[PDB]
Amino acid sequence: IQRTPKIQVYSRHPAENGKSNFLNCYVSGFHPSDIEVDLLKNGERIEKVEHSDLSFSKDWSFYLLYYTEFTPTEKDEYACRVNHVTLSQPKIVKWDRDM
Amino acid sequence: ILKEPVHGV
Amino acid sequence: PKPTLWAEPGSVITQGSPVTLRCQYRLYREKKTAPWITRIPFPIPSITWEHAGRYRCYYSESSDPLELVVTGAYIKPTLSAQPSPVVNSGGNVTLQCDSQVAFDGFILCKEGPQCLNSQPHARGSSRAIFSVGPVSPSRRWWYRCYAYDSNSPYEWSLPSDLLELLVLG
Amino acid sequence: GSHSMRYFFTSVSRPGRGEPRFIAVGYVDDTQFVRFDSDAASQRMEPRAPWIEQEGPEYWDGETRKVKAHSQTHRVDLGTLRGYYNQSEAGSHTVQRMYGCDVGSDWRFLRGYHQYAYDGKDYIALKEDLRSWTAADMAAQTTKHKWEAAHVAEQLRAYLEGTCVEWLRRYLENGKETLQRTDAPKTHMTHHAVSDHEATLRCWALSFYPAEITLTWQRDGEDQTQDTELVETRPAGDGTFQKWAAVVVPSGQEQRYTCHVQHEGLPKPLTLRWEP
Repeated sequence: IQRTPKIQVYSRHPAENGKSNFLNCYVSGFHPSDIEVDLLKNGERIEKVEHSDLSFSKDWSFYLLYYTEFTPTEKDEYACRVNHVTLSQPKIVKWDRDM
Repeated sequence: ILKEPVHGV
Repeated sequence: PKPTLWAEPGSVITQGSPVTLRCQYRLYREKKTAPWITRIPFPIPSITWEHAGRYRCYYSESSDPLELVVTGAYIKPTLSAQPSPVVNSGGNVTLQCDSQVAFDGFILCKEGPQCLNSQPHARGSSRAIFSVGPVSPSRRWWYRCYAYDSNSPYEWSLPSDLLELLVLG
Repeated sequence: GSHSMRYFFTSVSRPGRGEPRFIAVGYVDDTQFVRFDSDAASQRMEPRAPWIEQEGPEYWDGETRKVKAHSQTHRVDLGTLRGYYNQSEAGSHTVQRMYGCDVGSDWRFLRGYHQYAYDGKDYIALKEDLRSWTAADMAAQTTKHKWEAAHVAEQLRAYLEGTCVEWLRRYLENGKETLQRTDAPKTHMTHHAVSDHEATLRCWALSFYPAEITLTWQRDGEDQTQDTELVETRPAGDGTFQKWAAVVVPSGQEQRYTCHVQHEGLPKPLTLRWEP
């Protein structure tokens, strides 16, 4: 039995346009563990995104945090692109400054 | 620390 | 003067396909704001999951809800006839929609669409059972099914392949 | 309060492209302290907290040997399980294992556990007494035979009540500043227009540790359990966690709503009023 990832895109600290921060994409609740997660800046893949080490919850489904340092702007649009075997095609979740 | 040893199923 | 709200081509649209919400303004989405509206000068060029939701329209008392559903988000389920897709005229048959992905919502749609909603057949099964009929050789009995999460009920999976009942005259 | 150590192991098969991907990770409460990735170039158990970094090469050499042994047994397990359910050679498969110890507020053993899964479903679990297994399956009972024969349960309860809890305690003292101290949540409320008649009130909890928290909305004192949307508690990246809770509210009535926050780091439960 497979499970489709829940996806949250948020910042480490309260967002402020001048202020360097961390853009986070937290994927959880998924199975199996193979997963493709990219952070996007105006639709283009950001180089050298990091991630946490694979772990899982009671129900055995996995979670990962993908992150990079960034400086939000009033114009620059950030997103998380996630692909998984439960998805027909990559799902894009835009960074919403208040979810 | 990890347990030692570990068994196959 | 209560206005109307429909969608062209319809309100159940596959992801990547176009749709226009027409009202006869300030369109809005129930529960959560829909930023795509605040960028119109109401057409959507290619519908994503972002557009899925319950919409109303006013300018007057607000219109009846339009439930904008986006399909194709997830891999498809498998629809099968139990015990068999061949059935005697006047007979009933059980239709079984299995999702390999954990979902608690199931939609059965008859084509040639009128759809029926259902929960899983057991606690945590990811499988719905439906009963159809009595069937008839004079009409066609063609079906597809969708799977969804009840927490986001407007985002549906790809449909299963078409299941045709063969009704013996 | 209560503390815990837990280890998590995941091995996933890779038809064609070589050996299975093995990842191991150890936690004290909500803080990661070790890791192993069979695809990394180090081929070593790695530190992931400053407080475990002080352990000498004995620790790193030894732990590496045991996690390599964990890797190998799980590699074979993949083959074993593919036989047991007579599945094909195509398709990737997954074995998972979780075990560790809970200590009470006194710092004395409280509960131990050891569970195993195959392709994300429960496979076999060590019961509570640490002396018997719940082989809730058919093929799992084949694994139960081997393990009560080999006295795995006997030596697990020895690990769990012994070296698990003793090393946890060493970890609790070494990471005192990180593991015994709490981050209280920084809380606030935001408001979002939905329509002319409705609006969303959202209650925020930020930079808290540990992850366990309750956020509820009340209207006129009555809980809005049904109408509250809660996101899953999520990691910030810096050792702390976040969560929010929201309710749709009729415009002009915001003043009737209060957010309520429960967490270890707070000396009493918080009541946030939208309009004091």
